[PDB]
Amino acid sequence: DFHSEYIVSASNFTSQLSSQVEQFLHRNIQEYLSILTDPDGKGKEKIA
Amino acid sequence: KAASGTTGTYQEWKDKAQNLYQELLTQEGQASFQGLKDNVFDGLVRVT
Amino acid sequence: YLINYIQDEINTIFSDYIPYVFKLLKENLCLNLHKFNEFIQNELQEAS
Repeated sequence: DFHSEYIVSASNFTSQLSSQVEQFLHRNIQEYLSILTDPDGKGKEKIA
Repeated sequence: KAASGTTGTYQEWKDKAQNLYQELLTQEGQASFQGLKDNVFDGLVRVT
Repeated sequence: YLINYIQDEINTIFSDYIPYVFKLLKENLCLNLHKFNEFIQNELQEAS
């Protein structure tokens, strides 16, 4: 009984915590797209 | 005077930076090199 | 041609295949945990 009780919680927390990696990967994908995009403009305002 | 001159020069050179960004995008697209290959192949045929 | 092809392939793979691999890992983890629970239940029954 203790083993089953531990297994259910372990699986639930594994599934829940493991899903956070995908969100961080999506943020990294956004950063990758941003770098693929060329910057422009805002530098002049900052230097002024 | 020094600050004014520096800002002027930076703003002047900001444009060519964006032109180079466009050229870099074209290069990543690999659309400006095949012509050089064709030219060198033609020269090779002529020399041969 | 193949340079641009591989560039596009990597750009697609980073944003598409990586989350799927993470999901595969998560699913395998949960499945193995549940199978572990089943096997330990059987072994404990036999021991009892």
